[PDB]
Parts: sequence; C-alpha cells; structure tokens
Amino acid sequence: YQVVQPINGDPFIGSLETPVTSSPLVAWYLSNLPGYRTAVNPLLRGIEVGLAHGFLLVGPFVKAGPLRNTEIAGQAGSLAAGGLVVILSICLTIYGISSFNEGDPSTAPSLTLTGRKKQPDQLQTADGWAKFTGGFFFGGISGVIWAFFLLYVLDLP
Amino acid sequence: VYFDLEDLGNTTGQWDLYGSDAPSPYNSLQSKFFETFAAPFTKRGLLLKFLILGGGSTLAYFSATASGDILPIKKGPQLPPQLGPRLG
Amino acid sequence: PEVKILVDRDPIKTSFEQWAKPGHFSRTIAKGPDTTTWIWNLHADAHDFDSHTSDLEEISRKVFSAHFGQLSIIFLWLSGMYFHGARFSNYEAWLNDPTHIRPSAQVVWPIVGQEILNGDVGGGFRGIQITSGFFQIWRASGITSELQLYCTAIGALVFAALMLFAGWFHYHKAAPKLVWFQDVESMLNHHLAGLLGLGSLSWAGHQVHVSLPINQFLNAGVDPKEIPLPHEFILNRDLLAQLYPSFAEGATPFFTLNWSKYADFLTFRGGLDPLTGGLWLTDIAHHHLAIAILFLIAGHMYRTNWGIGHGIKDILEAHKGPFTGQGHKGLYEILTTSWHAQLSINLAMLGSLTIIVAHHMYAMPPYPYLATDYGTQLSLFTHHMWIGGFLIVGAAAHAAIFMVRDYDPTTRYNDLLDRVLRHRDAIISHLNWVCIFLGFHSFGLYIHNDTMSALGRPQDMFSDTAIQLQPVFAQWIQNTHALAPGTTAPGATTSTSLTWGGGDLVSVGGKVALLPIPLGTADFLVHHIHAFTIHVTVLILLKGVLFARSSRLIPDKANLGFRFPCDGPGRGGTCQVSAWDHVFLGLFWMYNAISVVIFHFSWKMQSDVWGSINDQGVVTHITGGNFAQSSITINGWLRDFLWAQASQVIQSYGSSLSAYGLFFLGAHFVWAFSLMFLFSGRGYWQELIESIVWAHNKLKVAPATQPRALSIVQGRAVGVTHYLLGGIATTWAFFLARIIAVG
Amino acid sequence: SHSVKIYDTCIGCTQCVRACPTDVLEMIPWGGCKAKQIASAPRTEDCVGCKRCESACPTDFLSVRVYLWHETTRSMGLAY
Amino acid sequence: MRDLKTYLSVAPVASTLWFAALAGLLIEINRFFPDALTFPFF
Amino acid sequence: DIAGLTPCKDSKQFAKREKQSIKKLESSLKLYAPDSAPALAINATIEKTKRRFDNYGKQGLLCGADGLPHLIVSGDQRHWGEFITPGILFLYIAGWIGWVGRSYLIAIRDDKKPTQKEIIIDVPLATGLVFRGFSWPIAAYRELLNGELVAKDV
Amino acid sequence: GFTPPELDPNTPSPIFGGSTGGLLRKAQVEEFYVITWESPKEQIFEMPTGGAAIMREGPNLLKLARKEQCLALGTRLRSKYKIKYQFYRVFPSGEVQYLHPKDGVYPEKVNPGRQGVGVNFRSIGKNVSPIEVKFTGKQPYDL
Ligand code: CLA
Ligand code: CLA
Ligand code: CLA
Ligand code: CLA
Ligand SMILES: CC1=C(C/C=C(\C)CCC[C@H](C)CCC[C@H](C)CCCC(C)C)C(=O)c2ccccc2C1=O
Ligand code: SF4
Ligand code: SF4
Repeated sequence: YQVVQPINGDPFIGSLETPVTSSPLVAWYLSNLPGYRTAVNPLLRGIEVGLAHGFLLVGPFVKAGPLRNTEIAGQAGSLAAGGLVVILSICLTIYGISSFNEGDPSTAPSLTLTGRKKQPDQLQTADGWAKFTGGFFFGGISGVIWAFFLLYVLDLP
Repeated sequence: VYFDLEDLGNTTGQWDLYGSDAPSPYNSLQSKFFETFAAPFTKRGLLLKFLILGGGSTLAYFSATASGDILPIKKGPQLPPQLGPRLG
Repeated sequence: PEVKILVDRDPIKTSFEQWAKPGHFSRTIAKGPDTTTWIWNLHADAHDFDSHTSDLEEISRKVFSAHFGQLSIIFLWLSGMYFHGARFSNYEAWLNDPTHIRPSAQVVWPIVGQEILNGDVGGGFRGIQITSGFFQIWRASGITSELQLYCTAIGALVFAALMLFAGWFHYHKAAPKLVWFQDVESMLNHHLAGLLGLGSLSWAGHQVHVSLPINQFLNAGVDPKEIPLPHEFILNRDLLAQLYPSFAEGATPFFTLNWSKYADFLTFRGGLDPLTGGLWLTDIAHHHLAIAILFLIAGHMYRTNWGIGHGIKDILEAHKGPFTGQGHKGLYEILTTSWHAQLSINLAMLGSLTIIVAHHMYAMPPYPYLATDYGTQLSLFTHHMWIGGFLIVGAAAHAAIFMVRDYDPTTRYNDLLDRVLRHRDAIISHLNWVCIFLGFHSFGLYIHNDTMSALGRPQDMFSDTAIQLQPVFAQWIQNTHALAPGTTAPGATTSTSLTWGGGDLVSVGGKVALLPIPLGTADFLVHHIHAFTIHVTVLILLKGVLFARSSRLIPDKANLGFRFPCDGPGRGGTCQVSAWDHVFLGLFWMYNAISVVIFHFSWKMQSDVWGSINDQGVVTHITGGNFAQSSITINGWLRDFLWAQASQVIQSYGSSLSAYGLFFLGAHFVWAFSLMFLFSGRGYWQELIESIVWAHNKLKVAPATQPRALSIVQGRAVGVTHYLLGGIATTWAFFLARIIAVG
Repeated sequence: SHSVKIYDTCIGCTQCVRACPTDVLEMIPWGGCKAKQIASAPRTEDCVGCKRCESACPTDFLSVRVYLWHETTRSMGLAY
Repeated sequence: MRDLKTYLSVAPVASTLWFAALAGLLIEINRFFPDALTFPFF
Repeated sequence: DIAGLTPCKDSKQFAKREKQSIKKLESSLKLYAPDSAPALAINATIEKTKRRFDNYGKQGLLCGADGLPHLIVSGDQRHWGEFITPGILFLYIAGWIGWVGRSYLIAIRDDKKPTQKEIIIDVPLATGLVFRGFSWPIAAYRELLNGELVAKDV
Repeated sequence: GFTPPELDPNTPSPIFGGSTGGLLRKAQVEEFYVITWESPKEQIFEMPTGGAAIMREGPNLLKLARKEQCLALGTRLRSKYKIKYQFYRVFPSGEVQYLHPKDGVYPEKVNPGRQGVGVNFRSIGKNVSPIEVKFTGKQPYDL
C-alpha cells in the first residue's frame, strides 16, 4: 500500500497525487471556493472574493499603518485598504484586457478529471473576467466599508 | 486510454481538477441585488477609466486637503531654523 | 561472512621511477604537456582517485594511505605546537599570572625591522600573542614545566613517523583487501568502543590522576615548580587523598557499587569554577567517564563473528512506510560501494559538529582562564565556524559527485532516493519560496528600520522601544534552563551554563567571564537573518545535487560530467549548470552566512557580556550595551560596528599589531583581485596572450608549452578561492587586532 | 530559429552529427572530400545553439558554424 | 637514483631551492647592509 | 637645495624623528632588566636606528618638511646613487636573467619534446648557461648587429 | 524509398510512478513529443525527466515535453541497451510528424536520398565583410 500516486493515473504528466493535492477534504473545499465554481456567473464569484479580501485587508493597514497610534484618524486607514482594492481592481482589469479578446472563447479546460466533456468556465472569457473584476471591486469596496463599520468590543480594534 | 490521438485534452491532462460544475449556491434576490448594483462596473474599459480617474481624483483630494495634524510635511517646521557650518 | 584480517603483499613496488614522470596516474596527462593547461590539470586531478582507475580496491588502499599521511601531518603540526610552547614561549610566566600575562609562542628574528612584532606580552617576553588556546589546554592537562612540552613534542614527532610509515606499509607492503574495508559492522564497533570509548576512558584516567590534583594545587596558589610531579600522585596515594579523600579506598567502591563515595572528585555541580572561569574539572572527568561507558556499550550494536549483534542491512530494509515505499532497502549496498557518499555524509556531520563545538566552547568554557582570554575565545569560535561551513559545502559537493558517478538504478537501487528525484521540482520550488519569504521578513525589516530612522521616525521602527519582536520562545527556553537545577535536574548544583541562570555572574581577574545573555528584538532579527542565509545556502547546494543528472534544460547533464563549464550559449545560455558551479556559488553564500554569524557573535559579546567589573560589582562592557539600539539598523552595523571597531587595525602601525594592519589591506587586495576572474571570461585573456605570444616569438623566446588562459572552471575556482581568502583574512586581521587591543 | 551552415572545408568525419543533441545535422553524399560525404543542416528549427557540434569539428577553421539568430520555444530549450 | 635526481629537477622543487637560496642571500645582504635607500659607494 | 628641499643633515624634523624613535625604544627598554635578552635586543635596535639615520644624512640625502628622505631621479649628478646607479645595476641583472633564460629556450627548442625540458629543468645545461649573462650586453649587442636577436618576418 | 511508421496509440508505456518533470500546459496548447522503441525484456532505465522506470517487454510508448529529451533517451536506449527507436511530434490538433530517424537510417550514416541544406561551397574565412550586406536582409553566411 502506498499513498502517493500519479496525477489522475498518468505518470508522464508533471504532477503527483498526495493528501495535499488529492484528498476528499481538499477537493471539496477547493471545489466550493467561488473561484472554482465553474458554472456560476463570474460577477457573483467576484462579489464573494472581493468581499472576503476587502474585509481582510483593513486589519493590517489600520493596525500597522503610520496613523495607527493616532486614534483620531487611524480607524480611517481603511482608505488605504480601499485604495489597494482600487489598484487591484485595475490590475484585475488590465489583466483581462490583455489575456482574453472580445470574440475569443474560454481558455479553461473543457474536460473533467474523469474524461467526460464539460462546459468551460466562463471566467477565462473577456466578458466573464470583466464581470469578475466588477464583482471583485464592488465586493472589495463593500468589504472595506463593512470591516470599518465594525470597530468595538474586539480585543484588537 | 491515456494516449489517444483523438482527444488530446485527456492525453495531455487538460482537466478541471477542482471545478465543481454544480448549480449556484447563491440564492436569488441576493444575486440580483449584486447583478444590478455591480452592473456598471462590469465593463472592463469603463471600469478601467473609472478606476484610474476616480482613484486619481480621490488621491488628489486627500493630498490637496491634507492636515498638519496628520502629515508633518504640511505642519512645517515648528522650531527656529538652525545655522549652517558657515552659512545660513 | 567471517570478519577477519585480509591484506595483499607488495602490490605496488617502491621506486622513484614514477616520481620522475609527472601525471603518471592519468593516461592523458602522462604524455606530458602540449599546452600550459596540462600543468593545472595535474594538480586538479591529483586526488581524484576514482577517476584514475575503476577498481574499488586500489581506490580504498590509496584512501587508506592518504589518511595515514594526513595523520602524520597533523602529528607533525602538534609536535611543532608543543615544541614552540617549550622552546620559544612564556608559558611558565603565564602559569604564575594567567590574568595579566598575554600568551605568546612565536618569536620573530630581527632582520628587516620585523622585531617590532615581538611585542611586550608580559613575563619579560617579547613575542606574538597566540589565540589558539594551547596555554589553557596545557594548564588543564596539568603541564607545568617546559620539559613536559618537550617530551610531548618528541612523542608527536615519533607518532608522525609512525603514521607516515604505516601509510607506506598499507599501500606498498601489506595492503588491505576490499572486504576488509567493507566490514562496516566491525569498523563501527571498534570506532564506538575502541576509539571513542577507550579514548574517553583513558582521558578520564588522566584527568582523575593528573589534571584534578595539579589543578587543585594551581588554584590554591602553590608555585608550579613547588608542585609535586604528576607521577608522585600515582606512587604515594597520601598525596591524592590529601586533595581528594576517596582515593584512599582503592577502587573498592567501584567494585562494591558504593559509587556515592566518589562524589568528591566526580561531581555534577555545573556552572563555572569562579577562580579559573572554566567548567569544574571534576565534572569534566565525570563526564569523560560517562562518555567512555556509553561509547564502550554502543560499540557492541553490530554483529561480527559471534552471532549476537545487528546487521545494518536488516535494520535499513526493515524501515519502510506507506509514504516512502520500500525505503532504505538498497542503502547498505550504496554506502558500501561509493566513497563519495560516505564522504558527503561525514563532511556534513563533522561540519555541523564543528559548529556545535564552536557554540558549546564559548557558552561553557572548558579550560581554565579561557573565558577571560577574549582573543583566544573569539578566534576559536570564528575558526570552528569557518571549518564547519566549509565542511558542509564539501558534503554538498561530494553528494553531487556521487549522484553523477556512483548512482545507477539498474544495479544499486534505493526507493527513497528515487522518490526524492521524482519531485526535486517541488522540493526546490518550496525551498525557493521559503528563501524569498525569509529574505523579505528579515533583511526587509532592517531596511524598514533604516528608512524609519533616517526619516526621523524612531517609533515606527522595529525596536525594543517601538514595534517589538521579542524572541519569546528562546527566552522561555533559557528561563526553563535556568530553573532546571534542583527541579528537572536535582543532582545539578548550578545552571548548565551561565548564559541561562539569572544572576551568578562569574568574573576572573577584573574581567568578566560569563553572565546571563539578554535576548531582544536585535537577537530576533539576527537569528532570522541566520536562518535565511542558511536556507539560501541549502537551496543552492541541494538544487545542485538533485539536478546533477538531468533537467528540463539539459536532459543528459550527467554525461557532461560533474565538473564542466557549460553546454553552450544556446537554450538562451547554459553557463554554470554543472553541480560543481553550484558548489562554487554555495561557497560564496556559505561565506555570506558565516560572516554575519561571526559578526553577530563579536558584537554581542563585546556589548552585553565582555567588559570590566568593579570591586563593588559595576560591569562596564567593551561597548556600552549598544547592541539593542544600534544592531537593528544596517547603518548601525556600518557605523557602530565596522567603522568603530576597525580603528585598532587601521591604527596598529608602529606597534606589535602592525602585521594585522598589513594583512587587513593585503586581504582587501586579494579579495578585489578575485573580481577580475569572477567578472571576466577566458576568451579575452586568450586573445591578449595571443599578442603577447607574438611579442615573445619576435625575439625567439616563446615557450614550447604554449600559454593558454585558465579554463572556465579554473577561472571560477581561482575567483572563489581568492574571494574567500580575501574576505576571511580581512575579518581575521580585523577581529584579532580589535580583540587583542581592547581585550 | 538559429542558423547553421556547413562549409566545403568539411572532411566528412560525421562528428557534428554525433554530438548534436536535437538531430539537426545530416550526412549527405558529396564528391569533394575523401569520405564522399558532407554535412547539412536541414532541421535548424530544432537547433538549440549548444555549439556541441563546433566543439567536435577537427577542421581549422571550423566547418560547422552556428550563428545564433531569432529565439523560439524550440531554440530556448523550454519544456513549458 | 637517476629518477630521484630527475624529480629534484622538476619545476616546483627547482623553484623552491632556487628561491630559498635567493631568499637567504638577500637576507644576509640586508643583514650586513641594512636599510640603505641609495647606492652609497658612488 | 633642489625643489625647495633641505639636506637631512640640516633638517630639524629629520633629527627629531631620530630622537623620538630612539626615545620610544628607550621607553620600551625601561620595562626590562639591564642584563635581559629583550634589553640587548632593544639596544641593538637603537644602535641600528642610529646607524640608519647617520648613513642617510651622510650620503647627501635630501629631506622634505616631513623629515623623510626624498629621492631625486631627474639625473642630477649629486644623487645618482638614488636611482640611476642602482637602476643600471638592475638592468644588468634583469638582462642577465632574460638572456640566460633565452639561451636555455634556444638550446632546447630542437629537442624531441621541447616541453619536457621546460617542466623538468636540465640543470647541467642551465649551469653551463647561467654565466653567459655576465657578458649579456655584449652577446646581445652582437646578436643585434648580426640579425640573430630578432626573428625575421614575425 | 522509405515509409515512416505511423504512430500507434494504445501502445504500452513503461512502468513509472510519476514525477514532476512531466508534461505541462505546453503539451496541451503548444506541442509535445512521443518516442517509441521495442526492447527485449522488462528492464530498468533512467528517465530523462526524473528517476527510474520499468521498460515493458515489447512495444513501448513514452510521451515527453521536448525533442532533446527524446533523442537523449534514445541514445541511451541505443548504447546501454541495444534498442532501435523512433520519435515523433504531436500538435494539439492530433496531427503527428515523423522526426528521427528521418530516412530510417541514422543521421550519422550517409544515405543517398538526402539533399543539401545550408551548405556553403567555400572556406569559412571566405565570407564577406558585414558592410557588403548592409541595408539588406542578408548575412555573410546565408549565401
Ligand atoms: C584588486 C583587483 C585587481 C587587480 C590587482 C588587477 C590587476 C591587473 N589587471 Mg585587472 N580587473 C579587475 C581587478 C583587478 N585587476 C576587475 C574587477 C576587472 C573587471 C573584470 C578587471 C579587468 C581587467 C582587464 C580586462 C585587464 C586587466 C589587466 C590587469 C593587469 C594589468 C597589468 C599590471 O598592471 O601589472 C601588474 C599589476 C598587479 C597589481 C599585479 C600584482 C600581483 C603581483 C605580481 C604580486 C607578486 C607575486 C608575489 C610573489 C606574491 C606571491 C603569491 C604566492 C601565493 C605565489 C594586472 C595584473 C589587464 C592585463 O591583463 O594587463 C596586460 C587587462 O587587460 N584587468
Ligand atoms: C580499537 C581499534 C581501532 C582503533 C583505535 C582505530 C583508530 C583509528 N582508525 Mg580504524 N579500524 C578498525 C579499528 C580501530 N581503528 C577496524 C577493526 C577497522 C575495520 C577493519 C578499521 C578501519 C579503519 C579505516 C578504513 C580507517 C580507520 C581510520 C582510523 C583513524 C581515524 C582518525 C582518527 O580518529 O584520528 C585519531 C588518532 C588517534 C586516536 C591516534 C591513535 C592511533 C593508534 C596508534 C592506532 C592504534 C589502533 C590500531 C587499529 C591498532 C593496530 C596497529 C598495530 C598493528 C601497530 C584512527 C586512529 C582511518 C585512518 O586510516 O586514519 C589514518 C580510516 O581510513 N580505521
Ligand atoms: C575530508 C574532506 C575532503 C576530501 C577528502 C575531499 C576530496 C576530494 N575533493 Mg573536495 N571538498 C571538500 C572536502 C574534501 N574533499 C570541502 C570541505 C569542499 C568545500 C570547499 C570541497 C569541494 C570540492 C570541489 C568543488 C571539488 C572537490 C574535488 C575533490 C576530489 C579531487 C581533489 C583534488 O585533487 O583537488 C586538488 C587540490 C588542489 C588543487 C589545491 C587547491 C588549492 C586550495 C583550493 C587553495 C589553498 C588555500 C590554502 C587553504 C591557504 C592559502 C595558502 C596559500 C597562500 C599558499 C577529491 C576526491 C574536486 C572533484 O573533482 O571531485 C571529484 C572538485 O572539483 N572538492
Ligand atoms: C547585495 C547584493 C545581493 C542581493 C540584494 C541579493 C538578493 C537575493 N539573492 Mg543573491 N547573490 C549575490 C548578491 C545579492 N543577492 C551575489 C554576489 C551572488 C554570487 C555568489 C549571489 C548568488 C545568489 C544565488 C545562487 C541565489 C541568490 C538568491 C537571492 C534572492 C534570495 C531570496 C530573497 O532573499 O528574497 C528577498 C529579497 C531581498 C532580500 C532583496 C531586497 C528586497 C527589499 C528589502 C524589498 C524592497 C521592495 C521595494 C518595495 C521595491 C519596490 C521599489 C520600486 C519603486 C521599484 C535575493 C532576492 C537565491 C534566490 O534565487 O532566491 C531563492 C539564489 O538562488 N543569490
Ligand atoms: C586574469 C585572468 C586570466 C589570466 C590568468 C593567468 C594566465 C594566470 C597565470 C599567471 C601565472 C603568473 C603564470 C604562471 C607563471 C609560472 C609560475 C612561471 C613563472 C616563473 C617564476 C616567476 C615562477 C584567465 O585565464 C581567466 C580565465 C577565466 C576567467 C577569468 C580569467 C582572468 O581574469
Ligand atoms: S548548435 Fe547544438 S543543436 Fe545546433 S546544430 Fe550544433 S550540435 Fe545541433
Ligand atoms: S565535424 Fe566538421 S569536418 Fe567533421 S563532418 Fe562535421 S563539418 Fe565535417
């Protein structure tokens, strides 16, 4: 008995199957992250990714920024997080402009790990990525606003 | 088989390892909320102009209207000027 | 199957005929030189035995005799050391006032004014102060008169003769057989019990009979000439009983198991003896006894000829799990066939052991009056650190050599190694990411602190006074060490070392010996820098080892050899793809790591430990505790460490330390000299030598041995050799001048 | 792709073809030299530019010449 | 014997003997005539 | 004197360097006993220092404002012992070395393996050629006039 | 006249557990290569990408990412073992292109059906100076 097996039974594809790669917990959890929901409108997946990251980014900027000890304005350091979301929404935007063209189809795989044919994820399409950037921006600024909305009764505010 | 000149996506491993392909877990109403309020942001060209100009004007506002209580560069020197090694 | 002595008679005749034939060992080199490159190859392949022949037996016999020659040279070196201690030294004067006399064992001749280097070292002696620490060793062993050092030098000369003769004997006369070398079980048994066990027992026997009594008399202030000779403690046991009473019994508690009586001279008190500053000699003798027993037992694990015992093959094969397949099966055949594999393992372990020695000897001074000879301690630490680093780089080199030359899955397979090769990509990518993360999260903090201190924002730095990054784990560990005596160590009277236990500051002769070492944000940053540099060195060396055979760029790299320049300008460029060049770069990075390590050591000891103690207990360190605030900044390391402590070496002219002032600049010179080789390539130099050869041939004075610029590999070898020599010698001169002046 | 050329100084020892790691060189019949054969480079699209062929040419000066030209995926030695 | 003399004629050994004799000579010259920035005998 | 320099016998800084150097050695001497070996060593260094300074001042060495002997290599006949005379001595020795080595390379260039006698020295041939450099300016000059020193058309 | 063997899929592949040096997205969208050989028995052979594999008895098919990996493995198949080998190129469309041995004869052995490509009929030092090809798309060696 052995634990490490070739990637999907093919030894000549550059990868391996390990508990980190191929495991029911890892496979399910990654299959349930919004970036891997290959049948959902990319606008909504962008909303979730934007909400999670915009919410997370507020913490470090507020607690480590220059105005951190000047409590008069340190709570407004979420603006820096919001500015990074703006910058990242530009990085996301300019990425799709160069990667996918208007009439180009999806570059995502049109297969399944079991061989059956599949409908490619619309995220690797020009309009799909545009919806994801718009969703990430909307959820991003919403995540920063909602994170700054909370401030009190926390051990590290 | 693993080598099939017909389908090279299966031959070269062009698979979706962690794609779910399941229907949406996001219920309705909520999705329509985001699909109508995040609608104008999904034009990548318009979003690019909106981000650059909007972000640049936001940066210009908070920089032009800065405060001496927040930035030492605007507060300026509060002490009398020093004296150079020989000159002023 | 039966371990026994096996040799051949007269395999190689003793004659000078092959002396007169340069390059006799190689078949291409023996034809003589057509160009000058020959001259270099003769020295590069001088010790590459497994490339001179393919017979493992010849190789093993050559290696055996080379070991004997090395032992002869080491014994000659020790003979020189003891003889200089006897003939040109002030050891008898240092023995009466060890706290004021400077140890010296070299006196220069007066020819061109170099007699200025014969500086006033005390005891009416003009010489060169030594930092090797032989005085402390000779005092700990109990040596008093120059006659005993003379006799030790003569014995070392005789032993050098014996080793040289044995080297000649086991190659030209009775030369052992392959199976004899391959009796690994017997060899490990004799090295654990016979070599290490009986050696520790012999040294414990000396320490309980000579070191302890003579050192008691030295501590009491008795004049060394008025001290009884060591053998007088072996005849009249009244002398031994007047110092250690248990010797009045006569090995009776040892046989009756009343060992509790021997606690007089076999103790577990720990810490330091406050009179000498070294570990309690009774504790060291008890230690050597315990080590002797442990090794004498461990030398019985492996079976030989009497059934009982282990076979390493079975132990290896039995260790295989679900992640590693049939792991360890095949390793016994690998490690009994390849010399380079054994050399890699042993170089790695011996280098890491040397580093461990460097730490343990500073934190637990073993010899009397060693802790206060700051020059000797700093020099010992730095020297052992460099030895260990070089040996580990050599481990990497020989692992790669084994990969290229002795690895073959069709004959001697191993599952663990094959599995490692099947994901070298993942291993190297993850180590690469770890190195990037550590580089940002250690040195980037230094850049942050520099930029905050320059912008007039000392509260936005990472400091003990601002954003603190306390090494809580190491602090808690040293605290747990401090509280161990009497709790998780009831037999221990004091702490394991003084750097643990709070309080208990030991000082000798007005200078401090040891005290609790603080650990703050500076220590945290420096430890992370050390981890990062070690990781990058490991990345370079291991990536060279794993990709020695094949890669996506060159799938047949093993055919090109272990040491080859490149494989052409194609594929974008293939320079420095050989494993040899990976060792070549790992040399630079090992230097870059060890240098930061030793600078950390120097500044920490001069800031928070070493110094002068008052009569009332006021300790002022060599630098005024400036480590916490200055070392958290690159500009602080430039100013408060280099610029400040290089004063002694740039001011040593006109004194006995002027030789260090000369070596400082000479090492700067050779370091910059290496940059000509490291930044250039041999094509330009060959094109220059072309015009030079024209000039020579114009005047009928061109040599037959056509001049040729150095090879690419030789260019890199010369470059890294000179770079390392220059850097290490610069730091050597700087350290020695600084610590001998301010010590 | 890199350009490779064969000059008529070639003696026909077939050494450039043996050293080539991507099968770019060939040995064609010829009437100029004693071995009745000369080299040719019909598959420079696979040429990587290692100049392992030039390292093996005994002619003075070389009879194989590799002029490094426009880089491609094949000439850069990329497996990705 | 002839092979031993041929070894003594090799480049490093001949260089050491030659440079040792040269080093000793210059040392004795600077021992009987130390310092000397000039040619004083005119 | 020349270039504004003053002879070292006249310079006060030159004599002050000799004083301070000797007094510095004497300061090291007081630490040791009069019969000691370091004492005789320091006394010998003091006598060697006096001899050095006296010799420099006696042979007409010029001193600067720093009290250190400056050398004049313009060719002024008052100071030929500072460069031109030792330089002619060097050129005699250098030509000797080059001429003997050249004679050796010419003698072995017709050997079966000329490289053999370049990595294993033919000491008998060398010992017979080392004394031809004694007359190297003559043997070289004649080879210059007879066309034997330079290889034709190279 | 020579006829290249067509690539037969479903041909056995050597026994191998898998390594990280295998195919990547280049094989999916750009190209990849396939080497085939016969072999007499089951043996162990070092892989040009990773560790060791078990060469199956009878026809063997092995897909690699680069052409140089194929020729390197083939050369070792011809040296250590005594095995003939061919290899092809495979585009993402499914098309196959025969590569080596082109003529069915090894390239180091002269074959009469071969034509000259890039063969200059002069000494290498008889090329022209670069000024004589300036402002033209020529090189002194293309001629
Ligand atoms: C401190 C560093 C250093 C040093 C010392 C040199 C020195 C030299 N370079 Mg160099 N260079 C350097 C850095 C350095 N370079 C760097 C970083 C680069 C960029 C890659 C270059 C690129 C470069 C080029 C392109 C060229 C040189 C050339 C030269 C030589 C010029 C000739 C000369 O001046 O006579 C000698 C000067 C010396 C300093 C020699 C000092 C050493 C003496 C001989 C020591 C005596 C030996 C003594 C007995 C010690 C015993 C050693 C024992 C172990 C045996 C010279 C030896 C040119 C050349 O080749 O000249 C023809 C040449 O074209 N250099
Ligand atoms: C109790 C037995 C014994 C002892 C004391 C030693 C000791 C030593 N062995 Mg050894 N060995 C032994 C048994 C022993 N061996 C057996 C049974 C085998 C397998 C057959 C080997 C095979 C072996 C190999 C292959 C090598 C060694 C080497 C060494 C040296 C390692 C370097 C060192 O530690 O420096 C420390 C120096 C000392 C401790 C000085 C003491 C040396 C004494 C005088 C030697 C006495 C031990 C000797 C075996 C007795 C026989 C000699 C007698 C006939 C005259 C060392 C001196 C290495 C070597 O050759 O080094 C030259 C090495 O390559 N051993
Ligand atoms: C017990 C330790 C040990 C042993 C037995 C060996 C043995 C061997 N090594 Mg190795 N190595 C070691 C440690 C060791 N190494 C360490 C610690 C390193 C890290 C630096 C290396 C890195 C290394 C490399 C990169 C290579 C080897 C190679 C070799 C093989 C050929 C050695 C040779 O002939 O070189 C000849 C020795 C010389 C030409 C002398 C060179 C002069 C040195 C480098 C500078 C001298 C400076 C000196 C210390 C101080 C200055 C004095 C000066 C001013 C006079 C040989 C079997 C070579 C090989 O081909 O592998 C098969 C190879 O390329 N080793
Ligand atoms: C001072 C010169 C220098 C510097 C800065 C580096 C830096 C580095 N080396 Mg290198 N190296 C050097 C000299 C240097 N080396 C020399 C002379 C040699 C020849 C022996 C080598 C040989 C060598 C090898 C063989 C390897 C490296 C590797 C690395 C990288 C390790 C990963 C890391 O630490 O990430 C962190 C990055 C840094 C520490 C650089 C400073 C980053 C600052 C603090 C952050 C500033 C960011 C800022 C926002 C920039 C934006 C400004 C914008 C306006 C432009 C690293 C970037 C290893 C590697 O590839 O990585 C795994 C590796 O394999 N080096
Ligand atoms: C300078 C340099 C050289 C030239 C270096 C050379 C030629 C070293 C050899 C010089 C020594 C001094 C020649 C040996 C002289 C003999 C010992 C004979 C001398 C006679 C007596 C004085 C002993 C390279 O060959 C080279 C190659 C690759 C990368 C960089 C470089 C590089 O930088
Ligand atoms: S450079 Fe290399 S790949 Fe190109 S033709 Fe020459 S040998 Fe073949
Ligand atoms: S290596 Fe040179 S001489 Fe030999 S066949 Fe090729 S082109 Fe001709």
